[PDB]
This record gives sequence, C-alpha cells and structure tokens, in this order.
Amino acid sequence: NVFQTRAGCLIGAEHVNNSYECDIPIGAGICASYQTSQSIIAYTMSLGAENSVAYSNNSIAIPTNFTISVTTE
Amino acid sequence: QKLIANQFNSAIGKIQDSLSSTPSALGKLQDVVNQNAQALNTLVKQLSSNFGAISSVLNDILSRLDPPEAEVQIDRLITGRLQSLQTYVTQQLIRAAEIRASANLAATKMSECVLGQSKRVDFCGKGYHLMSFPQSAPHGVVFLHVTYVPAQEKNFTTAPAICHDGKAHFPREGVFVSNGTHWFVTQRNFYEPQIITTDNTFVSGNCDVVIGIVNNTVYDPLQPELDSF
Amino acid sequence: ILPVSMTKTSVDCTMYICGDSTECSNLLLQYGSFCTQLNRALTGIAVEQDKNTQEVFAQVKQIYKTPPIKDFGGFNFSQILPDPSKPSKRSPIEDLLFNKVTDLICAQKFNGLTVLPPLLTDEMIAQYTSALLAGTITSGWTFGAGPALQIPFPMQMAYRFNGIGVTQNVLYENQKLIANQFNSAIGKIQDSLSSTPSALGKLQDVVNQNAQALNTLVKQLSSNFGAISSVLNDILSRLDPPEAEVQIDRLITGRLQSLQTYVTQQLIRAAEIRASANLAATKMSECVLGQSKRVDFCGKGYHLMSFPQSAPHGVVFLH
Ligand SMILES: *[C@@H]1O[C@H](CO)[C@@H](O)[C@H](O)[C@H]1NC(C)=O
Ligand SMILES: *[C@@H]1O[C@H](CO)[C@@H](O)[C@H](O)[C@H]1NC(C)=O
Ligand SMILES: *[C@@H]1O[C@H](CO)[C@@H](O)[C@H](O)[C@H]1NC(C)=O
Ligand SMILES: *[C@@H]1O[C@H](CO)[C@@H](O)[C@H](O)[C@H]1NC(C)=O
Ligand SMILES: *[C@@H]1O[C@H](CO)[C@@H](O)[C@H](O)[C@H]1NC(C)=O
Repeated sequence: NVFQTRAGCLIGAEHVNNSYECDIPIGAGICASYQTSQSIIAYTMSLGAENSVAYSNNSIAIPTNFTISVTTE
Repeated sequence: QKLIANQFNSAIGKIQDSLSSTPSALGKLQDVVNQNAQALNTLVKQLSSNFGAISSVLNDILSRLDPPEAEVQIDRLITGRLQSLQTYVTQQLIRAAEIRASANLAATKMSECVLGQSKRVDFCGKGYHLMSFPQSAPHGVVFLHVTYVPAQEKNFTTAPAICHDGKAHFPREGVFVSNGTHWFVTQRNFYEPQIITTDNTFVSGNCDVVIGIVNNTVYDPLQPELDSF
Repeated sequence: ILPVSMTKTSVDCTMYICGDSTECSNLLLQYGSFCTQLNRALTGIAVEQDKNTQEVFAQVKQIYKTPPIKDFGGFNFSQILPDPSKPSKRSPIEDLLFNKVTDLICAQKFNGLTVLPPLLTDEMIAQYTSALLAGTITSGWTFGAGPALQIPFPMQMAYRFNGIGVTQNVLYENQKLIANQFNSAIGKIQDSLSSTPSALGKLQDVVNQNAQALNTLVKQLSSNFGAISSVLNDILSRLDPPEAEVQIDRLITGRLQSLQTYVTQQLIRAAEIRASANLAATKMSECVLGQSKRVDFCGKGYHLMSFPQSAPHGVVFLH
C-alpha cells in the first residue's frame, strides 16, 4: 500500500482518515501506528480531545473535590 | 486530612508502579549514558581506521616501513586520530553544556520545588504545586512533584458583585456563586459555600457602575445582636 | 518573539562529499564512523526541534474552542482568535507574523541536503495556539493546572487584577475603559508588526543563519581545497585511481571537515534554540497558563495574562 506524505512516499502503511495521538512521528502532521488483521496505519495527528468549555458571561465552574497527584520529573 | 493522606500515599505508590511498569520512564537519563558510551565507542572505533594510511596499527607501520618513509603514514594516523579526538571533545563540550543547562534547571527546581513552594505554573509538575521530593538517580535527579489538581467541578451562576444597599459588595477573597436560588461566597479553588457577610466582602461605591451585578442580601454579622438588644 | 524550532536539515556524506563515486565511497568507509555519527548528530537535532515545538505548544492535551458568540464583557479577541473565514485557520496577527517571515531551501536540498518537514505542521501548531487561547479566555489560569473551569473573562481578568495587588473593584468600575485599552493595545500590536517588519528579527536571523550555514556547506563543494579540481569525475577522468587517490583524499578530508564544522555550528545553534525553546516553553507555562509575578518576565509591567501566537519556527507572546 502506497501513501504520499509531505515527508515522502510511505509504502506498507495504509492511510486511514481517522486521527489518533501520535504513535510514530512521520512528519508534516502525519504519524504512523500499528492498529486495526492488525496493520500499520498512517493518519493525521490528533492534537487532543475536541471539547469546548461552557463559557458564559455569568457562569463559573468550581471544583468540589480534588486529587493530590504526585507526578515525576 | 485523611482523604488527602490516602491520596498522597496512593499517588506515591502509583509512582513506584509507574517507574516499575515503565523502565523507559528514565529515558532522559539512559539516553545521556547511552550518548556517552556511543561517543566513547566511536572514539575507540576510530583507532581501527587507517585514515588513508596503510594500516590502523602503528606497530604494523613501524615494523614494515622505514622511519623517514613511514613518516607520512605516521602523520596521517596522527591527523586522523587527533581529529577524531577533537570531534569527541567538541561533542562532549556540546553535551556538557546541555547537561549543565539541565543541571541548572535541576538545581533551580530543587531550590524552588523542594526547598519551597513555587507559584510558577507547570514548573514543579502539572497542577497547583504543593511540594516536591527529590530522588537520587544514576547521573541525575528525579523529582516527585506533589501537586493539587482540582477534580470535580460544578457549574454555578456567578456575579462580579452584590448590590445590597445600593452599594456594591465584592468578595474579599474568592468568588460569588449561586446554587440557583441562594447566593454564596466561596474560595476560588474549592467549593466551600459561605453566607455573604460584611466580613467576606468589601464595598466600593454605588451599584450601578459594575455590569453583571445582582441584587442580593449581604448578611451583616452584628445585626442579630441588634435583635438581641 | 522567541525562536522555538529550527530547519530540520539532514546531511548525507556518501552523496554530499561525493555522489556517483564508488571509489570515493569506499575511501569514505575507510575513514570510518564519521558520517554515521554526523547523521546521528543531525537526526538528534531534528528530533530535538520536533520536541522543542512539542513542548512549547503541546502544553494542553485538550483542544478548546471559544463560544460561537464571542462576548467577553467588551474584550475583542478577534485579532488573536483564528479566522473562520480564511483557509489557514490563523489569527490576523498570526497571518501577519507569517507574511513577515521569509525555492531556496530546495537549492541546498539538491546537494544531498534533505530538509525534513517539522512533525507539527504549521496548521496544527496554530491549533495548539488556538487551543491555548481558547483555554486562556474561557477558563483562564485553571486549564493549565487541571480541568478547564469556565469563568467570565472580565471575572478572570478581575482575578488577574487581584493577582497584581489591585482589588477587583478597580476592574469592574473601569471595565469599559480596560476593554477599550485592551482592544486598542492589540490593534497597536498589529500595526507595530505591520509597520516595523524587523520586529521578527529574532526569528528571521535564525532562518537566515540556517540558510547561511547551508549556503556555506554548498559553496565548499566548489573549492578544491588544494587538490587539482573540485569536481570528482574530473579527477577520476584525468588521473589514475592510484594517482587520483591522493587528490580524491584531499577533497574528502576537506569536504568532511567542512561538514564537521557545519554540524558543529548546527549543534551550537540547536543548543541556542534549545535554550530559547525552553524559555518559550517556560513562558507558555507561566505567562499563558498562569499569571507570573516574575518581574519583566512576561513583558514590562505587572503581568495580567498572555497570548501565544504561532510564528514560522517560533512563538510570539502578547503579554
Ligand atoms: C455545565 O458543565 C457541563 C459539563 O462541562 C456541560 O456539559 C454543560 O453543558 C454546562 N452547562 C452550562 C449551562 O454551562
Ligand atoms: C441553595 O442552597 C441552600 C443551602 O445553603 C439551600 O437551603 C437552598 O434550598 C438551595 N436552593 C437551591 C436549590 O438553589
Ligand atoms: C449575561 O448575558 C445575558 C444575555 O445573554 C443577560 O441576560 C444576563 O443578565 C447577563 N449577565 C451578566 C451580565 O453576567
Ligand atoms: C436591582 O434593583 C434595581 C433598583 O435599585 C433595579 O433597577 C434592578 O433591575 C434590580 N436588579 C438587579 C440589578 O439585580
Ligand atoms: C473586533 O473589532 C473588529 C473591527 O476592528 C470587528 O470587525 C470585530 O467584529 C470585533 N470583534 C469582537 C469580538 O468584538
């Protein structure tokens, strides 16, 4: 399977029309992954979950609980 | 406090599991060590290259060529070996500058994240920074950034101020919120509703200059003492 | 204005030093692991610049959107929010920054000089910028430290006034004046970038230095370095293999070291851009995702709040 990326010709990876988090970075917004009989797919990067914050001129969101998260660096 | 301690202990245990389940969690350290060995490996492997001379081994050139006739071949290896060593030193200087920048960042994080509590957002981990705990790691440091992440939000109808007696009341600290019918004042970062008093709010002039104000009662704390009298 | 990314160039000795010259090729492999090292050095830079962009802009895993009706108590973000009309979903300021930064890269590309495209193409870099903008207006300083909690933008600004020691009543009385000052200041930024082009010099210099180093790396193949000629098929067509061996070698060591210097300059340049990208990432974390008390960090004055803007190979903060 032949796909034409702006980074070059990609052979062996089918070009799906979906969008996922970048698994293997190809370039020019295209990232490849191993997903569904499973194959290697080449998609456009999904920058994140599409969500609009319910903004309003008289609406505020205030947390009621919390999480003490210990990240590592 | 009990919930916070339980969340803290669970988060620390998850850090142990995350580092255990994910060995690559330390790629930033392993890469540095790998880079060093690779440069050292490259520096050793150059001595197996003759750089245009007859052979890489010097005893070989000196045991089968004449001293003034092996002169040029000796020099070719000297140029190539010293240029290869010049490259390695320059790479090490590049990489030492990178590590020095990372070490300065680590020293800064230790000064601010550990020895204090930094308001610098996303500096000491993602969230509102509480504290940090350093950990010695091979040729590096691992910070456990204990952060306060708000979790369960709730939409409230808010208001910039409260016009009680023809004069605007603004929250002394926090915001004004309403559960739909009653108005409360609460902290910005945690829903703790409080009755709007003159102690939770200050006053600034009349109440027709701020846009978005809503008429509501500001409960004067000492008025019930008037009723007692 | 802060440089963030750099042109992801990638050399190939066995075509740069000499193409269609097998005798040079095995002479190269006699030199050893110089060139597997150089491709390693430059792919290390190329991954680094992909990671520079990924850490300045991808501070959010959620792509936020402003409400379709854009009222914010009087603040006009139309000059920084992306245009739904233009094909490129960039703000007029972003468009202005792009038109103020200037095929020539293909020229060096012809000479064994690949220019890998950045992983985050400029339209998705703009999406991060739009996401950071939409989060900063709708949520404020909160979406960068957990969930995106909506808040009236004037209420958020009123808080940011409270952050600098100015009680929020000052805003609510002067909200119309603040909004007018805000919109006027944004408009002046548009004019300032339009009128003064050198404004983006910090970005243009980076691009210029990239091309200059690439330009120099191409002008070196036109130098014989002390050999009979600079062209290799010339030396191979008018000298013997055991005789051209020395002249071929002279061009190899000369071209190889010129490659060494360019890689060293790129490593210096990548380190400088790494420092600027870390500074840009820090400013995005503190100036944008929060409100920093660090004096003169997020602009001259008491920092209220900031706006990122994607620019070619960099980011522009409106403080
Ligand atoms: C309130 O918040 C919820 C969850 O984010 C959202 O789905 C809902 O539409 C919001 N409603 C209003 C009126 O803001
Ligand atoms: C609002 O909250 C108060 C408790 O502080 C409660 O008594 C009242 O019934 C609530 N009204 C609503 C549902 O808005
Ligand atoms: C916000 O806008 C609505 C109209 O959409 C208006 O009815 C309401 O009173 C306003 N509240 C404010 C100013 O917060
Ligand atoms: C509050 O009272 C005023 C009169 O003092 C009235 O004009 C207004 O509509 C009322 N509503 C508000 C501002 O909450
Ligand atoms: C901002 O002002 C421009 C005119 O300069 C206008 O076209 C646009 O609709 C305004 N947008 C907002 C959000 O007020």
